[PDB]
Amino acid sequence: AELTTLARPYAKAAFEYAQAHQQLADWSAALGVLAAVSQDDTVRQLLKEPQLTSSAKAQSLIDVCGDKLNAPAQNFVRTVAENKRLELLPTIAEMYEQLKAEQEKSVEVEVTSAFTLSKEQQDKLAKALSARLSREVRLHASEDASLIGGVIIRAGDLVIDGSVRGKLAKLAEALKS
Amino acid sequence: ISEIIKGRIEKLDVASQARNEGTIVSVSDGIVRIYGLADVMYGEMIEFPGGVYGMALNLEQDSVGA
Amino acid sequence: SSGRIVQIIGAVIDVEFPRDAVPSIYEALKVQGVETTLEVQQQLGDGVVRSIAMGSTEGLKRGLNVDSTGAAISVPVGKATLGRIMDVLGNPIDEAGPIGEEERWGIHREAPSYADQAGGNELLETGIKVIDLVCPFAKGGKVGLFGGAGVGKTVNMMELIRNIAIEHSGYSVFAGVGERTREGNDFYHEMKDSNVLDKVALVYGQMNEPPGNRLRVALTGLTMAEKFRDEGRDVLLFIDNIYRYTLAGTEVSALLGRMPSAVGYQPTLAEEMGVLQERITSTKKGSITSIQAVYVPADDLTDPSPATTFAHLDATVVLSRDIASLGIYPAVDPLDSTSRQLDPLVIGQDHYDTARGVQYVLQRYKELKDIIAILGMDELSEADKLLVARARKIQRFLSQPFFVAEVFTGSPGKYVSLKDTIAGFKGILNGDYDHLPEQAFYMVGGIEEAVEKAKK
Amino acid sequence: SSGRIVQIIGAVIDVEFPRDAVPSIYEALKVQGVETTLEVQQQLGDGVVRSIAMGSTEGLKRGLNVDSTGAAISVPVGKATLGRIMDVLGNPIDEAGPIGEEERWGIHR
Ligand SMILES: Nc1ncnc2c1ncn2[C@@H]1O[C@H](COP(=O)(O)OP(=O)(O)O)[C@@H](O)[C@H]1O
Ligand SMILES: [Mg+2]
Repeated sequence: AELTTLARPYAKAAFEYAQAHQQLADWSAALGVLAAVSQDDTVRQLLKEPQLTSSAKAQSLIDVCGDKLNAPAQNFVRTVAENKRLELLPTIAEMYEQLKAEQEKSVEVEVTSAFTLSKEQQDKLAKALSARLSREVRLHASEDASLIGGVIIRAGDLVIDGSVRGKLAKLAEALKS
Repeated sequence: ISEIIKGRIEKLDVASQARNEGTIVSVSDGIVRIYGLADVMYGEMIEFPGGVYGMALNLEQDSVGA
Repeated sequence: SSGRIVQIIGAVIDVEFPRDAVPSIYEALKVQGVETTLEVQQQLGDGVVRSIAMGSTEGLKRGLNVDSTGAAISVPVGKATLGRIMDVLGNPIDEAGPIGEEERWGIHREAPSYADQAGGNELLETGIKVIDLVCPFAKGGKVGLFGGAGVGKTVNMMELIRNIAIEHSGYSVFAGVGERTREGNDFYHEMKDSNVLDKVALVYGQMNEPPGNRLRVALTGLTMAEKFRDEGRDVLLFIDNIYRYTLAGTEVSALLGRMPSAVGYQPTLAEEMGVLQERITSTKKGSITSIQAVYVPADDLTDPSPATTFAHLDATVVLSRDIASLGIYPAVDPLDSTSRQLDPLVIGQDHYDTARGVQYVLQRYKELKDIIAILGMDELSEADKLLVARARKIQRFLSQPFFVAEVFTGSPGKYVSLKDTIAGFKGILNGDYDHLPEQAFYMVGGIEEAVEKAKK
Repeated sequence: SSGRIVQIIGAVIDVEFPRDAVPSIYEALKVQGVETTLEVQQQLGDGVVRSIAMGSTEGLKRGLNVDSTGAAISVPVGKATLGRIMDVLGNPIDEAGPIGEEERWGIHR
C-alpha cells in the first residue's frame, strides 16, 4: 500500500497528542530529526538486521536523537519500532506538518520566476494568494531560466500559471488544430 | 544532523558482512529464507552447517528464498 | 543514467534508475558485464521499471548495473535480411557472420489507419481439394490453420509454402514461434536445398528459449514484413504458431502483478492479440498475404485463445482429430471450415453450389451415423441408404496425398486443380461414380485416379 | 528455555522463545498450567515457532508459559506394547496401568 496510507494512523496520533498538550512545534523538530537519523547509510544498514529485537532497534534510535525527543516522542518511537515501521519515519514526519498547516491556517507556496527577483514582488502576490486561499502564505521563491517571461505559482494541488511558456503551449495547440 | 547526532553513529559499532555470506531467517517446508547474500546469483549453491546445501531461487529485495 | 538490478524472479527483473532518468515503456536496457537485454513493461514508481529478460537469468545478480538505450528493440530491416536466420534481438543465428543492414526499425508500432486499409478478392489457388472447395484463399487475405496437437498444422503449412511461396515472385518471411528446433532445421535445409532460401527471411524463437524471446519473436518477423510492404512490394508472411505469443504472456502475466481472468489467462488477452493482429494486413502501398497456424488447447474450439482469434482472419481452416483418427489427411472439417471468398459474386454459382452440396450431404450423414450404430443399416429408407454411401465416398475423396507427407504416407504426392476438385465432387453428388467401391476414393488425388484404384 | 503463547488459531499455536533457545522442528513442547503437548512444525523468525496441539485448545490463552522437551514425540516400543491400547503420545488408554517399556523411539525417521 501507499506509504501515506501506512503513515496516516501514526501521524494523526502524533498530531492529536501534540495539539491537546500544546507541543505542535516540539514534535516537528523531533519527527524531522527521527526521519533524518533513519535515512543515514549506517543507520539504514543497522535497522535491516535479523539479530536485533524490536526494543533494541527502538532504543538505539532514541539514544542517537537523545534530548531531541521528549518523553512522549521516545514512547512514540517505541510504538513505531514494536509494529516494525521504522522504514516509514520520513513519510510520518511529512504528514504531521500537513495536519499542522491546516490547523495553523497556512500554506508553503513554491513560486518560480523567469529572470527577475524583488522583495516588492513576493508580497504583491502573497496578498492575493492569501486572500484567495484564506490562509497565511510562506512563499518559497526560486529561479526557472527555462521560461521566456513570467511566473508559475504552485500551492497545494492548485497551479496558477502566468508564464509565457503557458501562452506558447495554448497558441501552439490552437494553431495545429 | 547536529554534530552530536552526527556522532553516536560512529560509536554504534554497526557490524558488516561479506557479499558472499548471509544468515538464515526462517525455516518451513524445505524452504529457507536468508539475509545478506548480495553476490548470490540465481541457481547458485548455498552452503549451510552440517554439509547441507541449498539452491537460491527467489532473489527478492531484502531476502533470498533457498 | 545507470540502474541497478533490485529484484530477479524467474524471467522478470526490476531495475532502479535515477528518478530523473526513468526509461520509457517498451524501452530496451542492457545489463553490465552479462550479455542480457531487458524490455521495460511497467513503471512501478520511484525510478523503478519492471522488465522481462530476452535471455537467461542464471548469471544475473542483485546490484548489477543496467544501461538505458533510449529506445525499444531495434532490428535490421530490408534486403540484407533475405537468406538469413535471426533471433528476437535481430542477431544472426547462422555462422554466416554479420548482416549488412542499412537501417534498423523498432519492433513496436501503430496499426495502419482506417483510411489505409485496402480490399481485394483475387482468388489464390492452393492445389488442395478441401481448401480450394470450401476455404478459397484470396491474395492479401488472412488465413488461419486451427487445430489441436498432432493433426497436421505444420505439414499443411509446408505444402502451401511449396504450392505458393516457391512460385511467388515476391519475397517471404517465415517466423518460427515456440516451434520444435528439429522442424526449423529441416525447413532451413529444405529452403537451402530447394534454392528458394534467397527470397525467404527466417526468424526463429523455439521452445527452449526464455518467455521474453517467445513474446517478441512475432513482432520481429512482422517488422521485417512491414518494411517490405511499405516499399510497395507483395509479401508472404508465415507464422508457425501464434498461440505461443499468447502463452508467453500468460507465463509472465502473474509475475507482472496482474490478477488472472477466466481459464487462467492474462486479463489483456484480447488487446495483446488485437495489437499484433491489426499490423498483419494489406494496405494501399503493398500486400501482405499471411498464413498463421493456431493451436487449440485440448481440441476445444471454445477456449478463450482460439475463440478470440477467429474474428481476426478472412479464411478459417479447421482440422479435426476425429478425421485424423480414421487415417484421413488432410483432416480439414468441411462443416467447421469457412472463407469470405465463398460467395457467388466473388467466385461463381457452380463452385458455390458444389461446396454447399458437399456440406449438405455431410451434415445429414452426421445424424444418420448414430442411427446406424443402434438398430442397423436395414431399418433406413432407400434415400438414406443411398445418401450414406455418397457421404462416406465424399469424405474419402477429400483426402489428397501431399509431397511433404511422402515420408509418412509412403505414396507419391498429388496436386489437384480447382477444376478437377469441382468436377469430381459434382459427379459423386450426381451419383455417376456410385458404381465404385468406397475404398477407391482414399488418397487418390483426382477422381480419374479413383476410377483406376477401383481396378486394383 | 521457556516460551510464551503469542497466538492461538484453532489447533495451531505460535510460541515465542529466547533467540539462543529456539526449539528445533518436530521438537515436543508442554504448556505449564495444563500439560497439553505441542509439536513444532516450522520456525518463523524472531524466536517464534509455529506448532500443532496434540489435544484440545479450549481454555488456553496468550501469555501462558511453554517448556521445550529437547526431543521429538517419543513412544514406547517392543514386547511391552502387545495386548495394550495406546494414544498418539504412547500413553495407555485401556485402564490396565502403565506400560513396562525398556526403551522409547522418536516417531520421525
Ligand atoms: N497429410 C498428412 N499425411 C500424413 N501424415 C500426416 C499428415 N498430416 C499430419 N500427419 C501426421 O502428423 C504429424 C505431422 O502433422 P503436424 O503438422 O506436426 O501436426 P500438428 O502441427 O497439428 O501438431 C506426423 O506424425 C504425420 O504422420
Ligand atoms: Mg506442428
